[PDB]
Amino acid sequence: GPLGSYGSRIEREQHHLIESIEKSTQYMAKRRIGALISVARDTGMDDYIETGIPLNAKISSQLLINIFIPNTPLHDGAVIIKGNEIASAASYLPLSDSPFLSKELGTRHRAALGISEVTDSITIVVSEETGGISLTKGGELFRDVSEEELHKILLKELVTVTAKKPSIFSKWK
Ligand SMILES: CC(=O)Nc1nc(C)c(-c2csc(N)n2)s1
Ligand SMILES: [Cl-]
Ligand SMILES: [Cl-]
Ligand SMILES: [Cl-]
Ligand SMILES: [Cl-]
Ligand SMILES: [Cl-]
Ligand SMILES: [Cl-]
Ligand SMILES: [Cl-]
Ligand SMILES: [Cl-]
Ligand SMILES: [Cl-]
Repeated sequence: GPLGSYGSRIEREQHHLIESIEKSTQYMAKRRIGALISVARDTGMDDYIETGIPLNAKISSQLLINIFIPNTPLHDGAVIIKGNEIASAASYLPLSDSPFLSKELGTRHRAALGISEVTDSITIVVSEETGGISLTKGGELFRDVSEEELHKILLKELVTVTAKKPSIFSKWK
């Protein structure tokens, strides 16, 4: 239909971002494909975006999956989502030095914890070892969250708009 011809709607974008993370991480977890997706919020991720390959791409579960396929140019690092775009892939993030992080967790988890210690980003990790999905926020790790738990956290942290009249002009950034 005609809606979408002239712009996009922030709450549609936010729910689509959540759905894209949920579907891609489920797809990857079932197949034991590791992944690392960091969603920028109020704290900028711009410097870490610059360390990766720029994509500036529309968000989809399909593109997120294709990025993380092992042994490919884009898989070795973080995807960073900024606004309504996959900004970069194969980005560096700071590694946490915390001795509280379990030694059985790998670089993706330590990078997710590291970025969470210095930004307000929300970061999602898929373990290649177990398929467990984890999330970091504010220096804390939520390990092996269920699909229901992941859904509730993503809604609370990434949706900032309630049920209201749709408009391409809402909450401009
Ligand atoms: C200082 C430093 O190394 N930072 C890193 N960030 C990320 C996102 C990394 C990563 C994920 S998966 C892989 N092979 N490497 S390493
Ligand atoms: Cl429109
Ligand atoms: Cl839209
Ligand atoms: Cl898909
Ligand atoms: Cl498809
Ligand atoms: Cl580092
Ligand atoms: Cl892993
Ligand atoms: Cl297994
Ligand atoms: Cl589950
Ligand atoms: Cl309008």
